[PDB]
Amino acid sequence: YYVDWKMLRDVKRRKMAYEYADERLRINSLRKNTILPKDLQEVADEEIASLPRDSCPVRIRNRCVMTSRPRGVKRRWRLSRIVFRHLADHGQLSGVQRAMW
Amino acid sequence: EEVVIPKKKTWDKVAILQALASTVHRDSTAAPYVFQDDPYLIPTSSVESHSFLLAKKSGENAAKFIINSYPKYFQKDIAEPHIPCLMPEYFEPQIEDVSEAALQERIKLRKVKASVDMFDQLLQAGTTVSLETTNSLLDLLCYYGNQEPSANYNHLGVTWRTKNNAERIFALMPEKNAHSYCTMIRGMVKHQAPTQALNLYTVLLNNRLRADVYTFNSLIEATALVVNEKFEEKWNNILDLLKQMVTQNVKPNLQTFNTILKCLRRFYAFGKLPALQTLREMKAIGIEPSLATYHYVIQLFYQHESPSKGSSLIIYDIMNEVMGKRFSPRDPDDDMFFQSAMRVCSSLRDLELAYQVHGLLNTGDNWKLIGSDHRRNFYYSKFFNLLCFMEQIDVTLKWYKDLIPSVFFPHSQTMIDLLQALDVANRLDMVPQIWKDSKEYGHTFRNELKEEILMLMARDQHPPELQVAFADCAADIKSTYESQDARQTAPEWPASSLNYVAVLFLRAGRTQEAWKMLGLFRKHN
Amino acid sequence: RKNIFKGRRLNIFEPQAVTEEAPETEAVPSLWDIEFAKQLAAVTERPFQNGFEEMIQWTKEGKLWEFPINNEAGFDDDGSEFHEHI
Amino acid sequence: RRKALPPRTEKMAVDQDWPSVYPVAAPFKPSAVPLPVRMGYPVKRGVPMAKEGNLELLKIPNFLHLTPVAIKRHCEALKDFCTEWPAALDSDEKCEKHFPIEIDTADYVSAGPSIRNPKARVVTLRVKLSSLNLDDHAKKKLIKLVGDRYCKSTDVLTIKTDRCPLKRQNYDYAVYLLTVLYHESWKTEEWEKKKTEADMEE
Amino acid sequence: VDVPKDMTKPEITISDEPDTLYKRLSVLVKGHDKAVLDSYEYFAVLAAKELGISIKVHEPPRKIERFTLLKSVHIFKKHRVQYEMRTLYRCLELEHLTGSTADVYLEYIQRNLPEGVAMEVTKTKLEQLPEHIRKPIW
Amino acid sequence: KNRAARVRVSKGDKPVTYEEAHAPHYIAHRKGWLSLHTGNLDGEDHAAERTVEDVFLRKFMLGTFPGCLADQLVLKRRANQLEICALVLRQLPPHKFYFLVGYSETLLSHFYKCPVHLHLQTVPSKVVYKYI
Ligand SMILES: [Mg+2]
Ligand SMILES: [Mg+2]
Repeated sequence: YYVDWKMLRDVKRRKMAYEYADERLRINSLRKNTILPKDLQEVADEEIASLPRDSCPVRIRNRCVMTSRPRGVKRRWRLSRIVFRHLADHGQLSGVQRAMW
Repeated sequence: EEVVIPKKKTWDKVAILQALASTVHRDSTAAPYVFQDDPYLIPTSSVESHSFLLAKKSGENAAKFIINSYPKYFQKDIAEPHIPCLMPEYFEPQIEDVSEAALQERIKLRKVKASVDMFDQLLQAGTTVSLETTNSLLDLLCYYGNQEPSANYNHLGVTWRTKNNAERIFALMPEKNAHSYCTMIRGMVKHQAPTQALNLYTVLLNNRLRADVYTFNSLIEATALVVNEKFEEKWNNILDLLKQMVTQNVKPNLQTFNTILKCLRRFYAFGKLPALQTLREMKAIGIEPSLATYHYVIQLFYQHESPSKGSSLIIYDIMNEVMGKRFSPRDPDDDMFFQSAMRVCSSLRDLELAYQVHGLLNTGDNWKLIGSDHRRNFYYSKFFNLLCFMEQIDVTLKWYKDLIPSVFFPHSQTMIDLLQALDVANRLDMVPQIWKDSKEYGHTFRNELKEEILMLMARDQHPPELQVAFADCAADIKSTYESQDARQTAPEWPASSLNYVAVLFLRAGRTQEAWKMLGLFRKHN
Repeated sequence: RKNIFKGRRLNIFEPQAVTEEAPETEAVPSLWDIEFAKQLAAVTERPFQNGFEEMIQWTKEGKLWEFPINNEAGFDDDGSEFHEHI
Repeated sequence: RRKALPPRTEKMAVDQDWPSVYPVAAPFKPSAVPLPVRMGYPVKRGVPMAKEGNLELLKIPNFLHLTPVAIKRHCEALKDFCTEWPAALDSDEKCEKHFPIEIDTADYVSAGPSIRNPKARVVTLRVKLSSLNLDDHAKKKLIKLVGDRYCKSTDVLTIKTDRCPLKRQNYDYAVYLLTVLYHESWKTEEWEKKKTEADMEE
Repeated sequence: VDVPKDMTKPEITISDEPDTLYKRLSVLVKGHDKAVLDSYEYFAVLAAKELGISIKVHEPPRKIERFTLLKSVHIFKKHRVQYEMRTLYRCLELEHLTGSTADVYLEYIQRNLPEGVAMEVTKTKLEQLPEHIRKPIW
Repeated sequence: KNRAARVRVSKGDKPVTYEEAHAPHYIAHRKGWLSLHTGNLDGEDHAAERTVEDVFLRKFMLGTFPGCLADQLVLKRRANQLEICALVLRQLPPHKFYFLVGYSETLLSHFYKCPVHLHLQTVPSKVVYKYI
């Protein structure tokens, strides 16, 4: 079990995007180029929008891998700010110390 | 040009560590690397070593059982480069369909019941089966006797059975080659059923099919075991097989000669001369004898004979031949040579001979062929006993520290031998340290060792400086009797033990302690 | 006073000058030969006696990396020259 | 119950060789180290804690396996796996004279189950142009063709390749660029005569 | 007294391929604690001197990474707790090193690398002109 | 008042070990980091994977050795091998310790696909630094 239902939906969303990542890239290449005829580009827009909704890179949400807090998450450690302090204050993270200057 | 590019040096990726491994040798005071260095976990006796090491070994099997039971929990891979030795394995047939290709998977996965059931289904299906696959199926069944191998979890008498699937399938074979007969004979001889193997060989001769090297290896052992004729009749049969082997142009291997010498050990007298003839044949053929080959030679010539003139000639010639040689494993019984070699030196009481044997063990990687744990303990048991009286005590103590407890734990009888060496060497000052080491070496509550130490310390009068040291050792010995682990069943205080302890606490300026010892005689009668 | 290696021997087998020219290693492996390899290796192998001995066994088995470290070890990219990528 | 055996420090010899005790990198074992070492901030009136049961002496990466006695013994055994640098290539000036091409490559080592670092595929190739056989016209064309990769002060040409996944492919591609640029600077094509007076470097 | 007699068995097959020459080898170790780097430098210098490498050691300037996080789990944005990651650098240059000597030096250095540090190697391999350039082709 | 990873004063009858007796602002001043690895350097990647594996070992070792664990683990990562240093009380028989040592070494090696080293130091009881 994931920590929350929200986390479970994100896993399905990431999995769906990976399957259609290459197909979207090929189709989106036609749209983002102005040398192809406009008639072909209009057909491309219909096909790219016909793909499943969950297969969108923008819909991917970065949460904490421990508590799944939707915001306040450091990208480098993929941890929420509350969890990051909990591990850092106990000395369990290498090279992390209280800033003093 | 005035510049010359030097040629590169190419080495294996593991040889760099071996160069550093040469500089570092074994440590005298260090426990074996397999066990933890923590004192609470350091084994204290040879009994603990078997219990501790096997407990860790069971842990690996216990963990691997979980890995194989639930493969889906270890399919994730983050190893770069890939390590195929850590991925979970599979034992169930990956293909559940009935086909020849799926049948081969079950044979290679050490599955016997699945293979035989699927083979019957294939035969009923009418699809043809390759002869080599049929021979491969027979080999798996013959080796285990149509049974399963030893798995983690699901002697006397002939193990071979007349009503066996091996004979049934062999008859059903449409075409039978030389290999089919060869693998059938070996299984029969292995399972203590040589009567059927010899009969099959007669049919093999009628088929004009040559036998391989391994077939003659089993036949020689089979002929001697089938009947109980005299040596002369057996030797004629043995020579008959060799003559037949030359006719088919078959070159015997190292194991062919080794099994002959082992079987000749029964003839402890009549087989001495024939054993030498086989050994000279090995040199002429080109097969270099291994450690196991000399192991059977020395034991055959070594019997309970007072002169042992012949045995002395045997060992002396061998040691010069083996001197300055590194031996690679070439026989399953190579590990029993070192223990057997030390047995000969024990009777001959030749310290110089033992050093040559011990010097050979320390050359290169020959130390890995010492044997099992009890073989290693026994090998050092006889060797260390020889180091006591055959050499000066000054060098004996050096060997005592190095070999014990780093290599092996001393036995109670071995401790007695060390005490005898000290008494002969007129050195009783090391007795208190011996007792302290004895408790560490699992000899805390050995009745045999306690009596010897007490008798030696109180045998004669000593100067007060030495007497106090004996009294301090005696007090520790007295404490051991008080806290014996045998008190649950029966606590026993020997009559001699009480006497020497009471005498010991007299001359050490411990007259007050002597008064308490007076009342122990009447209490214990 | 006589060496055990000098004396009468069995002359039935002629002294072979050379072994087989072409061993049949690229064929069906006999079960007994594989069993012989297991028996010979099991007796030879002993529990690790030093840290260095544990390193070399792991290195051959693939547990440890092959020093010096190259980041492209084990990945030759299908053995393709730069032309298939340019 | 089970008791605690005395530490081997008592049995340790005075003149025993240390590296035999620690052949490889191992954590600080209090029983295996004869040195009485105390660390940690002391109490207001007290002394720092002992070496037994102290985590502070366990976190530190010890250097007991790299003692100077062991270093000399370790390095001396490794001297077999070496070959001497040629004596004629002593001055760095002669190295340029006999070898005009230097190639920069990088390897990265990090703690983890993986070694794949995408930054290890870079190959830097530097060639001194004064050691080549360019003509007056060919050299001027090469500078105008390679762009900013040529330094006008040090007269060095730097080629960097990153598209190839592997360092060997980049190395083969890097040398491919160097040779194709040399063979092209000598091709005085017909349109080259259409030079403008404002494009002349001198 | 009892020691394993001749327990050394390495092989060094000298092939016919010319060895690779490196103009200059650079090693840059990075870590969090100066004390480990100070001792590691001493180990590397001592081994390098014995092999006869004539190395030079310099300390690159350090850099400090800082980031700020909220203190409480709800409101109270006027109170912050800051953190700091310090990476200390140390560079060891190797000049006039052969390919055969480079391999053993690096692997010996890499195997004894402390767990709290990592390093990057910049090898300046030198070689002659390519065949097409050296061989006169217009 | 700050409360992160602190033990409050309650008379003088509660023992405290060295790790728990120092406030978090003493990190890199009086006590070091319990884990050391390359992930949190300046220009090094692969930092999140190390963190999650570190947390799992904090939960696995604590449950594998119930009650007999003295204090926090120490994790060292060299090359591709993982070293775990632990302090364990004299609670289980030595037979069980080797069983768990073998069980832990094999299971973690086949889960993280990397060699694992597990070194143990045994103490009679929890080491006390202040109070008591
Ligand atoms: Mg919840
Ligand atoms: Mg977003």
